[PDB]
Amino acid sequence: HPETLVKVKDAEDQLGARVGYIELDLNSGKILESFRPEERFPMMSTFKVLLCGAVLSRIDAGQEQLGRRIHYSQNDLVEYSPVTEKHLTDGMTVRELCSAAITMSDNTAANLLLTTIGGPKELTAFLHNMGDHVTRLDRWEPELNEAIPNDERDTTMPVAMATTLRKLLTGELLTLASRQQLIDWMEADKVAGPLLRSALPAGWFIADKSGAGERGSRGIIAALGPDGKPSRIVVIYTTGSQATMDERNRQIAEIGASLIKHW
Repeated sequence: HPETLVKVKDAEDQLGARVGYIELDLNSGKILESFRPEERFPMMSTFKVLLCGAVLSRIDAGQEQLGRRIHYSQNDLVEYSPVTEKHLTDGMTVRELCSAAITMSDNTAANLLLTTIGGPKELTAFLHNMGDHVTRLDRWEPELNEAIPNDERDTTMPVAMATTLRKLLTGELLTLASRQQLIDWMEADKVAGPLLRSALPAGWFIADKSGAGERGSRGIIAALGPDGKPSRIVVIYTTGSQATMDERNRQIAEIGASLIKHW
């Protein structure tokens, strides 16, 4: 609805920075509304959904197992690792590391899963093969959150990320048991409370993943809908603001409120 675009322009005024937005129909793939849809923004932790999408494809092909245990040491720990730092003695399984990376945004869990698939270059190759020639991962955690002006490393576009998430959740690429496992991890997200979930009505469904980084970067990807089922995808990114985290969280929640009011 054009009234949601009045609110997106007002968030750019308030934050003094660019905002990229798209609303996509899940069944047909039709673009319902957009603002800067083909400009590049840093992905930050929203890449962790794509990483566990690639791990599940290897599991379907018989090349990896959910129950395999990974051992690591204190030398591997980087900043913001709330789950992995509590399990140094006995390690964690592939299932437990994808749960930590998506529901808690754990940074060491994502670096350990990147090593098992062959690094940034192999995730970008997996994306290219399913038709996404735009999204690219180049570095490991925490450097991928730098957000240097005009740099193309570790970036996506709103329309590229939205059509890749539709394919991962409804297409023939993963088996039905694996698509549902990825949806279950996103539904159990624990760290995105002040963003779209604060505007959601009773009875509605949401599965999502947030991200934050340097130079005011903040973003969210989501599948949501009435009566307990998903029916649209929403992607929102911003970078360059000098405002506080609470001021960035509030403008994303108010774009969410408009979108719901005009559904």
